[PDB]
Amino acid sequence: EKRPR
Amino acid sequence: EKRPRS
Amino acid sequence: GTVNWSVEDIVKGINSNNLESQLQATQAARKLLSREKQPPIDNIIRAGLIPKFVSFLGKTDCSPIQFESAWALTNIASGTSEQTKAVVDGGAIPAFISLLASPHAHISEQAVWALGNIAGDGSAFRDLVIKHGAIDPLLALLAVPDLSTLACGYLRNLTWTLSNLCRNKNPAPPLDAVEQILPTLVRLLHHNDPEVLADSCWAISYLTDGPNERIEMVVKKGVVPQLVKLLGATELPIVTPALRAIGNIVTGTDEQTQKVIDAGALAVFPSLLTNPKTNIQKEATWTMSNITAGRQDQIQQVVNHGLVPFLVGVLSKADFKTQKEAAWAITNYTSGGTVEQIVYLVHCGIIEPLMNLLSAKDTKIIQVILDAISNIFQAAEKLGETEKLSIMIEECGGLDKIEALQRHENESVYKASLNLIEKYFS
Repeated sequence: EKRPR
Repeated sequence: EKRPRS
Repeated sequence: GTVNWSVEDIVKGINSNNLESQLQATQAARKLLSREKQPPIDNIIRAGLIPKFVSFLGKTDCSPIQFESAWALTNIASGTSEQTKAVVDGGAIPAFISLLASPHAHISEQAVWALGNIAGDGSAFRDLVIKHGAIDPLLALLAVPDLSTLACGYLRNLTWTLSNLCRNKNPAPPLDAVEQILPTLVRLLHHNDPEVLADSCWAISYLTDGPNERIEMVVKKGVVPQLVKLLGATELPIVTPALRAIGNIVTGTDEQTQKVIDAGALAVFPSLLTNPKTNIQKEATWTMSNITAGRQDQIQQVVNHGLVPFLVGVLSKADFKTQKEAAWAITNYTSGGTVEQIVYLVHCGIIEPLMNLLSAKDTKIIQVILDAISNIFQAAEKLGETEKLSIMIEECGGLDKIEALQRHENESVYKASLNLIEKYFS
């Protein structure tokens, strides 16, 4: 899945 | 960020 | 004669109740606070001078003492949080906002600068500056048909202060303030000055560093194409915040990610993924990993743009933190991709640099890589070609790595490494 910073 | 005026 | 005063002399002049003696002492304070080597900020504070400086901001009859006290307070506010707090505690915020309406450009600019330092301290002072009503008079200073008629340094200071009003999280800026500021940010994003462009990009990068609703407010203003154009700039101070903003946007929905792709961003990534600046390569690879976590048609555009060999490149040689983002990009690719896309990935040479990174003493990248191997084997099962992949992994020394990892210390490293050997190497 997406990984925020 | 902060900036002084020199 | 205002060069190198003592703090004691400055106090004496300011307490004289002679406006001109006060003006000269304040200028002497400004020159003290303007020196590179350790300006005596704390001694000025402890002398009790901040309330007097703040009071001088309201002397509309003596514009020079307004300027000198504004400058002195700006440099105090540029220090530590405790030093900024001393300025705020002296009542400076409403006094600086009133100075935004000064007819003297050099005075209103100093007020812009000071509020930028105060707002840039943190979300509390940022929101306090907003509650005192700073946004309307700030944006009013930019209500001209053509920004090029404004003094360059003046415009750069306004942009920087607006970016500090967009800065910081927990909490993010008020939604109403962001909507009020955004149309001016979009205009500054199209200005021709490299420093205005950099700070505009920074502001956008702050606004997109949040949940999808925050990202959506920015994307709906139609700035992604301009961000992509700035991605291709030659100035590193512009590329860095532009790339951070683009990377933030692709942490959102697949539809928001599609806007980045539709704007042509992938065509810049050959350069970004080989950029000599380590931070650019890391950010670009991180951005790629969030694009390979999208839909299969988005993985396909990564393929069509020829970016898989560049991912093989960064996995093969890069700063370790970049290689870690490359591993994530591969695992996301193999988790969401079709069989054909995963086959293409192996054909481009992903296996050997994947195996080489199992020597890394970072337990998370090991799990990431082991996951990707599992995902690749799963696509090989659907082709009945798990044997040839097992030979590939053995031929490059990966099998020796994977079974060294069954003696590993961290749990799911050894569980996953046994499962691989039990199932494909046994």
